[PDB]
Amino acid sequence: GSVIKKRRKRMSKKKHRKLLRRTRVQRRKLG
Amino acid sequence: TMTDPIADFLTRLRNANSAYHDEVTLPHSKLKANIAEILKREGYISDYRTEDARVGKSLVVQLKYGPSRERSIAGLRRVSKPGLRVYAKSTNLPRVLGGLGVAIISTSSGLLTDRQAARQGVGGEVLAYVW
Amino acid sequence: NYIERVVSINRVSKVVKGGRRFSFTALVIVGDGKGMVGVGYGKAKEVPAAIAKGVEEARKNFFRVPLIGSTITHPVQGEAAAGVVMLRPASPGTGVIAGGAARAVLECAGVHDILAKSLGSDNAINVVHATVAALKLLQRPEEVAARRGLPIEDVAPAGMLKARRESE
Amino acid sequence: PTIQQLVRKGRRDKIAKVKTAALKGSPQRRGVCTRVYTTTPKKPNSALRKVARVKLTSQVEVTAYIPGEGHNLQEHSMVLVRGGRVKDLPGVRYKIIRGSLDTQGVKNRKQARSRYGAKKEK
Amino acid sequence: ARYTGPATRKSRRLGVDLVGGDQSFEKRPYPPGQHGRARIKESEYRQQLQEKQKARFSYGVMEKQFRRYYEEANRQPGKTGDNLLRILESRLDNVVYRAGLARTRRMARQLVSHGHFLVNGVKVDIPSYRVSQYDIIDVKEKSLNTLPFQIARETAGERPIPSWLQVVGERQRILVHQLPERAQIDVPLTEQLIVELYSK
RNA sequence: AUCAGCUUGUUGGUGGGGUGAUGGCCUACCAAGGCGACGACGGGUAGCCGGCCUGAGAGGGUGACCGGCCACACUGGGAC
RNA sequence: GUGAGGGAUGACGGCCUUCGGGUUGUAAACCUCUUUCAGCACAGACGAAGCGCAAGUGACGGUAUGUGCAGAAGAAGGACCGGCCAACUACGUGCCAGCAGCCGCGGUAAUACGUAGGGUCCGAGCGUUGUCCGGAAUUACUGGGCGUAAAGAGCUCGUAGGUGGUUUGUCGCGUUGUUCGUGAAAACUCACAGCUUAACUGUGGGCGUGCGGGCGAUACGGGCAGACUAGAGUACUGCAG
RNA sequence: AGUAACUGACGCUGAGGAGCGAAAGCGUGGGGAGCGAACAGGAUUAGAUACCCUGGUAGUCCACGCCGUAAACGGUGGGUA
RNA sequence: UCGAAGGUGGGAUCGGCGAUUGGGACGAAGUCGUAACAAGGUAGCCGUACCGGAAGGUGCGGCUGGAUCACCUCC
Repeated sequence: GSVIKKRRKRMSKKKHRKLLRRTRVQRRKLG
Repeated sequence: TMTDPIADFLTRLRNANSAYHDEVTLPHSKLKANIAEILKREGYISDYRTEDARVGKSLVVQLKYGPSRERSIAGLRRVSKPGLRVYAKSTNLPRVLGGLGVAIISTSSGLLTDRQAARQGVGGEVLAYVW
Repeated sequence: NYIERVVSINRVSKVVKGGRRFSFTALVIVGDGKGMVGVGYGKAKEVPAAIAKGVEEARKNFFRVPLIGSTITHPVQGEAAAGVVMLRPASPGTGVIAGGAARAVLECAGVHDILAKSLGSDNAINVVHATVAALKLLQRPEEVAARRGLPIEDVAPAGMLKARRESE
Repeated sequence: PTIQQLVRKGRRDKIAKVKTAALKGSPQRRGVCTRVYTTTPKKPNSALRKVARVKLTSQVEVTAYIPGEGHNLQEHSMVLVRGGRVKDLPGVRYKIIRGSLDTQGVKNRKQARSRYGAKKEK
Repeated sequence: ARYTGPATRKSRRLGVDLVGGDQSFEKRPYPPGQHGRARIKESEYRQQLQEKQKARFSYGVMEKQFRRYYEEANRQPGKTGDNLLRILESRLDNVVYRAGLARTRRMARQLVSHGHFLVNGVKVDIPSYRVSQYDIIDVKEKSLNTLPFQIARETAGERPIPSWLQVVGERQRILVHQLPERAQIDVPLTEQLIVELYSK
């Protein structure tokens, strides 16, 4: 299997983790 | 573990047939002997006999090949199996190879072929197909 | 008299430093309509030449189909590569019910009434191969009776027997 | 799967995507033109496609395509819209029926007249 | 409805003569129009469709009626091709034409539609009327002296009357012994092509 | 199940009452049961069927006319 | 039903052209024939072995229908023509105007746009939209898969469940045979009959794939009562890590 | 593995469920030589939040617990002939 | 006594709007950089942690779905 699919999935995962890091305190205070 | 002795018998026959063996041995039981009887009487196998084994008895089957080494059996399929079992009435008995094959049916009158069961007006469990 | 069926022309190409070199491939069927068929696959730089090579290849490789009057003896199912074609005999007057590749092969083979369906790999070459493989799985009743060493009436049903009678 | 797995879970068919949800089970709907304008298609093609913004009776705001050569649609014009997709335009699934209600049949049309609401010449 | 346009067009397009003795088809046996000479692409669908058009323009049957006939013929326990052919042949206008009482199928249909005939003692004016065994088709007494029947009754040397029909009276009575079989039909074209087309 | 617990006349008994009729149908007392992953309890949708359409068949969709059963008659209760 | 037969080195016009001519086209014009259906005139029902002890009684309806009269006389449109998928040329326009179910067509010479000739398919219809099934074996019971295409839980133990070696007897639960009752009619299918045919309607079978009762069978599955050791486990003696 | 002394089908799979489960990470208490995210300088570079060099804190180690993920791969579920 | 409707009360559950705010898809030609594919010029990817305008960098463990190994003298 091409590593292209792994690359797409990893970019999605990395962006989501970055978003989670950027809004940790906001999420904690809203929940 | 072993679940279907009948299917194991059929697969021993099929595997020996593909390998052009002249001989196939397996543990003996009444049902397997009756299936061997039907196969021999219908001319699919050469001959069968039952020796005795170390514990019980064995079944020995001679495979029939033509002069140019062409197999006398074209296929062997198990129809009714543990889990999903198949029963047919006397009127909707299956046809094998458009009638060119033989379907073995277990009726209360014993083991019969599809044509015998149709002629006698009986039904039962469809054990296997031979063609 | 021979009936020919050019079932597909394809333009294939190989790459070179200058560019693309296009050739032509033709899949043809050759038969007499009486029970003999053959399949050829020719390639050339020109379509008529490829057709000619396919025709001669199909003529060289012939194969007799076990007809019974106007149809095949018994249902079969043949598979070659990923193509799966199922064949089923039909009552007289039904006609050929098949797709383009199967229809070409069966009409060249002389089969008049048959139900045929393709169940995989719509590619024409492989469907033709699967149809030929299915037609090679048919057995005449005499051969079957010889195999099991039984009279022809014991093995075949009465339905097949008189169908041979009326045809003969 | 196994037969037992089948009797335990069964087979679930794929769900069907509903098309033209704004119609709400009707072959056609009547709307009023929120705005009539023009737009450019996808990249491979190029034109000035004529598109109307229609507010249907099913309370759905929908963008509809105007077939034919010339049209006489302006604001607050009652039209009858149907289903039909235009490949070039991204999110247009409806076309305005020519020759019904305010929208007029095209002019000087002599072939496929019934598809553009142009009467036979006398 | 009915087809009233030129007859030679259909013969030219289908590549065979359907009227039977027309000189225009022999003069130009190719399709009509500007492009009647262009070579055609070969397609099984085209051949099947042209066979069906031949059948339904020889007998003057429209498409819906032809489809009903095909369904009826398939439903019957014979074989589809000759069943369809026999159903087509059993029409009253076709019977009148094959009986030698009409030069062409169109005029046979016109005569039947005008009520010039009378089947089994009761007036029938229905070109699609189907004729059964031991049917007696008679010309009503008023129109026996008309010129069409006059020239029909004094030129009884044309196309032979098939076996399943027999003219017995000097007044040109028609008797139907049994519905025709495929052997005696004597029709152009191929029924198998129509059967193939209608199974698509 | 991105609805796991539900039930207290609720589960059973006895004596009464009630009904054309059996029955927690109602009632007094007594016992603590009853249902649920074989999906109870919730949420959504829906009149059911002979049939109809499609399909080679299995199956899928449907319940217009005609025919049978049910439910309702401005909304909600009630009896005569 | 809007007509039928005959009708030519194949009229005019249109359109294309290689400027020759070809196509519309037997089509037309003309010569005969027939009038279905409409129009006019005349007569005129069955449905009522009915109802009524009164003399009469049909809403439909003066309808259907039948007979005369006149004359081809009053009667054809829609979609499509790049491939799938029957059916191609010219002019106009030029990445526009537009088309399009998909592939995709518009860049001054488009068989894909617009219009005209021609053609094809249907025809009192022809197309468009909406919805369901088919094609789709694309939820695969019939009838699919999981190394790399989507798809084996990270690995075990184990609950409910599913499934189970050889053999004896018995039950007749499943299974199977037959018989009785039921499965309304209508519908469907087969045959016949009646409407001038058909649709439609009636009659008689089949179907109603099931369920309930009796009677028969015991190969297989299951239950019950046993037996065996080839599976499984224990024991003993060694062994490697 | 061998003997086969013993029981006499006691087998297989297993929804849910329970347990185990690299490394990183988290808690409490210890320990800390080397290595070393982060962080500092140096260099390279157009620019170097990198690659290379010099330092270097968590962590890596131990005890007791959490976590429950991996290219946890033979990308190949278990049993049998 | 029961009893519809009505009133009071505290909760369930389904939607709409919401100043502000997060990401997603698409958009010929804008800006910034070169991350991947040839050993892509530091092999790539998986889990995890930290850091950075951004692709990304680095540590620990894992996988190959990673390229090259010339000449090579005795037999």
